[PDB]
Amino acid sequence: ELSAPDTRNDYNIRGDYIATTPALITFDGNESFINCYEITANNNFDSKDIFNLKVRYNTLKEQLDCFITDAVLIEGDVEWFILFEKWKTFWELEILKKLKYDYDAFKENRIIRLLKTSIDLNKTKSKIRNLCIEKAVLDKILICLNKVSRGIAVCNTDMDEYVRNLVPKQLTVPVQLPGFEQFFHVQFEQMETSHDALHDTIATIGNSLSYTVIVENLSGQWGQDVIDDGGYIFEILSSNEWLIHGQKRCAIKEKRKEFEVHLIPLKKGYLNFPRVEITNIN
Amino acid sequence: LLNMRLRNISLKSEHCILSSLDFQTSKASEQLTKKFIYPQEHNSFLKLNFQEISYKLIDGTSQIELDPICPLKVPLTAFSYDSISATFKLVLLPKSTQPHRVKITLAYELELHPNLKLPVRTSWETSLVNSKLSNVKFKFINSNIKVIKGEKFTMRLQIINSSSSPLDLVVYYNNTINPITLENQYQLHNKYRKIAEGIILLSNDYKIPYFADLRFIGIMSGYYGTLSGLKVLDLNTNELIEVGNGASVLI
Amino acid sequence: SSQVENVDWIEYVMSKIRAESNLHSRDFILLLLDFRNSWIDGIKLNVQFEDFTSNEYHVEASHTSRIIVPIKKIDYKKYNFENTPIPRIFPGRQFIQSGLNEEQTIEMRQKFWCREHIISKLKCNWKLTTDQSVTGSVDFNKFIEKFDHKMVYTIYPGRLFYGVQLLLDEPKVKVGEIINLKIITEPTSTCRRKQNSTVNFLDIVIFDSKTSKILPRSNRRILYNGSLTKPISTTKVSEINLEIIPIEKGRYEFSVCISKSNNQDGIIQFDSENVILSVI
Amino acid sequence: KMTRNSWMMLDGTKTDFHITVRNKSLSCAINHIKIIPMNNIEQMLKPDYWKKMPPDDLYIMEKQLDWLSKSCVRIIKLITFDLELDNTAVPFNFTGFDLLIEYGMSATDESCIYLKKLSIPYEVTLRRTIEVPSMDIIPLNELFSSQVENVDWIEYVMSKIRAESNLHSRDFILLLLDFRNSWIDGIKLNVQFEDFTSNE
Repeated sequence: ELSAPDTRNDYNIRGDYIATTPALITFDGNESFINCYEITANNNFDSKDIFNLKVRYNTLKEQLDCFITDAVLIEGDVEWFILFEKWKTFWELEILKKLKYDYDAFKENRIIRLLKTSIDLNKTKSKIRNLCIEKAVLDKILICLNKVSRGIAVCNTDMDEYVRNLVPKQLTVPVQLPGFEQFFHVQFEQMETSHDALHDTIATIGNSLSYTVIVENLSGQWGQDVIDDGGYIFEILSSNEWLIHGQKRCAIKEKRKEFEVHLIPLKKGYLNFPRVEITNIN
Repeated sequence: LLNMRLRNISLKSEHCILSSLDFQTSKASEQLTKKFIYPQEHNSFLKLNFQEISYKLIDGTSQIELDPICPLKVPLTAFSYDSISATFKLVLLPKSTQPHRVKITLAYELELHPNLKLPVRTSWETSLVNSKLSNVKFKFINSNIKVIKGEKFTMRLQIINSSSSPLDLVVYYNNTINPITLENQYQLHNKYRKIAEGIILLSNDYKIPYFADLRFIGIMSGYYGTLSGLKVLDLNTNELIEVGNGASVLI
Repeated sequence: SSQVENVDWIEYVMSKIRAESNLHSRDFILLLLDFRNSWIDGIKLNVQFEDFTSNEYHVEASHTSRIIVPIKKIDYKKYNFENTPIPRIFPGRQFIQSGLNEEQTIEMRQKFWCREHIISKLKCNWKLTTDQSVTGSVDFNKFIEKFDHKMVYTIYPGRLFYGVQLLLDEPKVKVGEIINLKIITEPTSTCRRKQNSTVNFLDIVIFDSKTSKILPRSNRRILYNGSLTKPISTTKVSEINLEIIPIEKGRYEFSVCISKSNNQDGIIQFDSENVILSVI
Repeated sequence: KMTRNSWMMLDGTKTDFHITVRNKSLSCAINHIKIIPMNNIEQMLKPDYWKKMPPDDLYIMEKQLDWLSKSCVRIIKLITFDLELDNTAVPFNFTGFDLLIEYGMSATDESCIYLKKLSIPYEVTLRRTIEVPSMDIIPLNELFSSQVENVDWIEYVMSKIRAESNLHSRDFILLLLDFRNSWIDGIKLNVQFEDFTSNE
């Protein structure tokens, strides 16, 4: 969840992620997880506030161990009543050296242990005061998890509100540029070929320096290329801009710059300091 | 020298090679002159670039550009007017004399006589597919960019060869998927699944005997540039000859 | 679109996409077959399927004319195509061992039974030009030689590993509508095959309407809340879901792709539903 | 180098310019629009055949081979110019016709006949579409009874034996001619005499 700031300054959000049913991920970063949020605007359009987020993460080695301590060993009202009743700290010392192999936890299996040993663990269980039935259930559970597999069953049944949720937080604060303006160009396809049927990109950029430049590029086409060299009159408004070309080319190079950030400063009348140019085929 | 410039000539195989020299009064003299003018309280100069035309050859003719040139006078601008030039048949590179003039109306309306007219060599700096076995060449008489809806259309192919064995070619369009990184793994498939599903050839296995009107209808729409399914083949010494030419928009 | 109703096989699937709107498009297939006459006369060639009426064709002396006959698919949960295979004309006989693998027997049963299904409703009719009396028909039993693996995919959808459908509600979306996409997955009659993998992985891929291969970080484009892997259950239905917040372009297509693991080239089904939405 | 045509009156607009050297790329001031080739061939070929109706010993049959090309010329007035519209207009061509050429005249003058020559090679073959290799003539003598008006050539001589009864029967003859096509396509073949309309 994304947090509106403590000023409660009417920054509206539209999207938010509550994975109630999909309590399921894997984050080796070759695959990409992306979360996006649609912040809206208030009555006033400002720059800096505080933003935090409630990442309610967990660990897979908590989840599969809470499955293994409640289904594969102690799923009865007798064994968890008398056999592993008060010796649970020995189980919580036995669990944290298990090293379950997670490379096949999401490829046709789950809870398949790696190549540890069990004779030293059995000798440690014998050297304490463990009973024969409790050692029978524990040796049966470790014998089953010597080589095992699982489906996606009990993905939340074996952790249905029986787990901690280490709710982290961070601070993102809506970074902004230097100069704010608004242009509007005017395209005219004086094409050397017939038409390339180009596909649009109505850009809206920003620039953060002083005595600077805010360049732009035209649309990208896919027909017989290096052509449709358009005609353009600038018609920039509410500023004192610069120029790069009149009647430029939509070829392999475009280079339609506008170095307007060397002058004509203004206020931060938007959420940041931007410029949204928009050409039109006329 | 103040107005830095470059000569860009672009070469196309539609017998055209356009020329658009770009000009930009860059920072090198600007950093001195616009601090002398800043001491004289000026930072918006206006050198009235209004007179410019090109020259072709010894017959120094003002060639008609594709774009216009009005009175252009402002500060820190940059301009590149596009001019249509006829492409030569060979490497006969017409050297050119780029002529321009800007009357530098400085601060306190002070005009200064200057021009940018010099000459150089205007080199560009750089349908049919031939066979592999015979003297046969393939071209399409109808224009390779054409408009149609999802309905029927007529398409016409040139076969010109040597008349030593002037015969026995076959067409077939081969509407099946070439069976083939994961996003490229679903990009090559989606290329092939619109090659082999888009158009269908309504007379395949067409025996040729020069002229033949090949008979297609297209199902789904897009830009089928180098529509590459169709394969003619020489029945003696079977080589997979391809005609990867032509296009069809279906909107 | 309208006014294309001048071509004989269009108006069948138009006339059942107007009425009976449950029977959708992108599932009607065309079977394409070329006549060729070994005779000096013209033939008039009106083809009937169970209700399709081709117009008055003409084949002169060598000129093939590929008839484009539109049919529907078949439903794998409606017919069983694993029934007693290649039934003998006369009961009894020696009863010798088949001498073939059980899997081979499966594909031989499918490649026979789909063939007789398209035999059983296709009837040509014809008449000569220069006489206009000697009408006739053909039968296609000696004509259709066999099927191969493209054909048994295209008529029979149950040969595929999974069968999905996927709907996006209200395809006119302006800019700011986070809108869930709905996927309904159902494993086919080849749920019996593998069964040692119990999870398979479903990449949802994003295409532009005109151009291709939108990169998955996807700025100024569809933004997605979640991720595009979403593992699915073998032998049970599973309704995956993903929310699309679009930024700015014209139109896009969604499709899925199943891959049996997460390594390279373990990929099994290049599936092709491809719904398009329109964005202002 | 273009390619073949059938017996239709088509046209050609060729792509490449010739040299046509002059001062510069200024306007040529007289550009041809209808080039009209093969309008020399119908005052070659009828003066061929109407001196083939006596036995051939003339100067027009004296080792002439200008029928292989029938090369016309295009004359003009005062650089390179793209090719015009031809309107090739082939309907009366001999079967030995296989090539053409165009010796273009590049004019420029003050008071002078100062010209040049610019020549083009053209190869073209022929679609021998339909042929009538024979005819024969049969007269007739029967007056045909009513309800036979289902056959296209009956009703002409019926319709002028009903009206204009001076124009009798047994003097109308039929000329009988057989088409045969050397082509893969069908042909529809509506014949007109001065008023007779054959069917499709």
